[PDB]
Amino acid sequence: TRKESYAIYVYKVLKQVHPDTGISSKAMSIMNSFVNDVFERIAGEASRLAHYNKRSTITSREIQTAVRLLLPGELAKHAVSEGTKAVTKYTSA
Amino acid sequence: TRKESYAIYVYKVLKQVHPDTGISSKAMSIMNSFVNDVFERIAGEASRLAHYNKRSTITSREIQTAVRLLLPGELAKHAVSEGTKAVTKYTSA
Amino acid sequence: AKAKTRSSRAGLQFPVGRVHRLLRKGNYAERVGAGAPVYLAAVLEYLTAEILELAGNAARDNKKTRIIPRHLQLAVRNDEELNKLLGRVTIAQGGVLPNIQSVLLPK
Amino acid sequence: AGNAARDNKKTRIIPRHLQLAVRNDEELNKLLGRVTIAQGGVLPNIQSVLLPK
Amino acid sequence: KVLRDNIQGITKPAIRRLARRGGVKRISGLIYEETRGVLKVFLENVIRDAVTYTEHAKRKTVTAMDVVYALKRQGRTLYGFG
Amino acid sequence: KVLRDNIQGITKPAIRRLARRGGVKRISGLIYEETRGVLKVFLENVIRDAVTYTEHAKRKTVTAMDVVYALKRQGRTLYGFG
Amino acid sequence: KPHRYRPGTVALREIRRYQKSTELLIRKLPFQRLVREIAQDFKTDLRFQSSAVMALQEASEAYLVALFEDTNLCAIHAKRVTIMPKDIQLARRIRGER
Amino acid sequence: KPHRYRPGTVALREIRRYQKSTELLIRKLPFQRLVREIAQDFKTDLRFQSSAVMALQEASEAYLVALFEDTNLCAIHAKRVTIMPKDIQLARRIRGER
DNA sequence: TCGAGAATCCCGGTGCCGAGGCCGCTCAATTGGTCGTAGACAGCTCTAGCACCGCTTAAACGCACGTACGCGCTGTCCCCCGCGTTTTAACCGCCAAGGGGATTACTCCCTAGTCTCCAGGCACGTGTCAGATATATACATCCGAT
DNA sequence: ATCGGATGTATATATCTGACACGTGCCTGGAGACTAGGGAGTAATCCCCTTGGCGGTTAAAACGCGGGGGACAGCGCGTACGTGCGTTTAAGCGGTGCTAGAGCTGTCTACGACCAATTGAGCGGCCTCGGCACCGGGATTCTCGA
Repeated sequence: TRKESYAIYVYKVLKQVHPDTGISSKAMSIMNSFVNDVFERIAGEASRLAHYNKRSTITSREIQTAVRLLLPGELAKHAVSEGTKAVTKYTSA
Repeated sequence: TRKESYAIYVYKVLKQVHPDTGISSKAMSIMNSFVNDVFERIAGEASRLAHYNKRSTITSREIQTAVRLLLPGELAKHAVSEGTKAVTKYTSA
Repeated sequence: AKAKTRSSRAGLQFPVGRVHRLLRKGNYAERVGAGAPVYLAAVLEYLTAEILELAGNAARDNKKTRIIPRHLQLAVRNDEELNKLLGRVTIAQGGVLPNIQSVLLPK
Repeated sequence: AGNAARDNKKTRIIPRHLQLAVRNDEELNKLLGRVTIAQGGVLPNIQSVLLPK
Repeated sequence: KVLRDNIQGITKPAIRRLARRGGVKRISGLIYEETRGVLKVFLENVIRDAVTYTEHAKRKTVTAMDVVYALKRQGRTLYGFG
Repeated sequence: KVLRDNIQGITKPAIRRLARRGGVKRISGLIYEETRGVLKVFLENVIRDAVTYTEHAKRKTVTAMDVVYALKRQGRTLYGFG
Repeated sequence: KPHRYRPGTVALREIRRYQKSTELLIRKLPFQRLVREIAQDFKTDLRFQSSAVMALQEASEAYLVALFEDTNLCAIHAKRVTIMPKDIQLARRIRGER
Repeated sequence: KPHRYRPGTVALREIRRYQKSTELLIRKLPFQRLVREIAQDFKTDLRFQSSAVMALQEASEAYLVALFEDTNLCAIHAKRVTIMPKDIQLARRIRGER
């Protein structure tokens, strides 16, 4: 059964931050579960706020607002800046 | 702008239980908000379960299961009975 | 073309059609069980009946025809099952149920 | 996690390192204090009156 | 119109009234300001989150449904306001 | 094969081991069984809810993802099991 | 000769009537000014619903009496009738507020 | 002459090494038997994943050490090094477990 | 308090399997049209908020003061820590059976989607009594002398 | 332990009323009827995880066993806190008035939806080998009696 995960991108960004490091597959699964958790969190919050806004379209403004609702302080600030830079890069082409 | 509610229905069931006892609008809107909240509770739970079942359809079995998840013991039991009654009364239509 | 609402078809009060439209617009599942609105609305009818009944109990316990939110707080705090159901829930104009601890009384 | 593991002179990073880092970052902890961690254990926390004399 | 120091606008009689409602007999002074702080801290979140809603609401006035959804997200939901 | 009394199968040495992990020095006896009870009560929920999942799962074996979604619904989510 | 009730007694009756009463115990305007002061910290010149701020104050006071309640309980476990700040702090600690 | 460390000291080192260690402190089979005993109460003859029951025991023990931890803390507020059942009960009380 | 002793830290060496890397092998991601539509936006209201200001007053702050719980200290009991011994069953490793879990392939029942019509719901007026409020009263209960 | 006095509180009464029950005309969501697809349901197949047992081990649990350590009870005092009474103070009513901004309608348009054609990013599966786990042994450091 074709099962999808992210541990490959985990290894990728690890090498991006720590090239000389290994991981326990256990820890990889833990991190992936964490990925899923934050994803469902942000998605549910975005859908809920759009419902409050009666919006049927979830866009990057919703993304940023919901992250700010979720992440604290500089975590949220850096995340907002990063998402902004990335969507700017993608929209540049 | 038409704003839907259930004050009619809550008053109906009030009379059905207490034809004598009155009702305040404050507590009325309290009832309305409460039932909205619990309906969203059951909706989210059943949708979550069906997503776990990966079943795009939401049926009554889901409702029974999820309210059993929701209600503290005997309530649910009592609850499900009338619910069954309902669908029986509606399946016997 | 004889008309009969699903609530009457269930002989109940809560609007099966309205709640069905609501859950449809609620974006929870693609298709729905046609009897699920009936079932859920029946459950709502039941629980609402119990809570309003206890509310009216407190009300005429206080010679009060029109029920006050304080009656609601007292009701939801008395029943174990309903309190458990609504423990982390707050109620406007609720107040606190009567509760004095043992050592609070002077000897 | 890499910080913790290298502090422990470890290349392969075990869940214990991650749990320690979790309970070491206050904002991340706040985000994840409601979350449980497999093979997490408890970050070393010693109470004052617990000490001998 | 820059506001300030309304935290001490909370009267110690008010605090002790709330305490008596909570069923408290004897209280110390050190609590009240401490209390106040907590109060502040508590509301410190919600309003911001609330106006955060209003942030996305693109509006200048702040509404109840804001704090409704906040307390909801704060797991302290309230009834009676839509 | 009807089971029973595995609650006392929890050894007092095990309990005190967990306590030492929690950083506890001196303990009384009255705790352990009390402890056990709580333990039971605690698990009292999850398994049921878990098998409730398995209930809707229409299956005879019980899986981890059951307790995963339980602890999730119990607000005590856990990682490392899919 | 002047009469004075024994300590707590008057406060005891106050407790009794406050568990009897249900309305707010905070003056509206000071609370509102505090809220707006807090608001300008995150963004200045923001308006509010009277219903909104009534909700704020009610929900606050609810949380506050709950804190006072369980801190009273803890002080019972502290075997004192006087309250101590540490009781509140550790209560928040158990309330996960630390 | 025989030597005996002063009380707690050995238990203190036990605490230290247990905060050092991370593995389980409960024997597997007894826990599993307990789980199956609990299961047959709701429905008999139900099977389980070893992963599932490992998760059960880990999550339990986590909740349990958390309870032991904050009850230790409360006992600090109780100014005792010995634990009392009331500490656990009231801790659950603050934990909303009552 | 300087040693004895004990639990521990660390070092080297052994052996291992999970971490990882690579390999077939897709289906899910991309690309590109195409279309109906969510909302972006403009442009109107109007109203609820926002502030103004005055008037009354219940309320708040502070004082003095008794006082009584918090706190600090002592001695006791008992009791839980630590260690020693004895018993056991968790574990671990292996085996085995099957029963359920997952899979795929059909098959079609039910729901989404459409269109029609209207009737229950909703905004909106409208008398009107549940109860809010105030007052005098009768009952309950504390506090101090006896 | 009681009685007397003070005080605070539950009651009846009167009326005021403004929420509130009640009824309307009008609206549209709900019902009713019809069509399609395809999610769901069923069934046969495979696998294979689980549940069961069996034997040996010991680390672990049971149990016992002092015994110092603190839980606890009591006991003095004192400072901090209720209280009732002073004081002054903003709180609330209320009513005024402006409008900024919600809050509504009407476009029109960019924007995914969606489908179709294409495929390489990714995933199950297969080696592989090295940090890592274990072990044994030596050296270090805490601790309890001087």
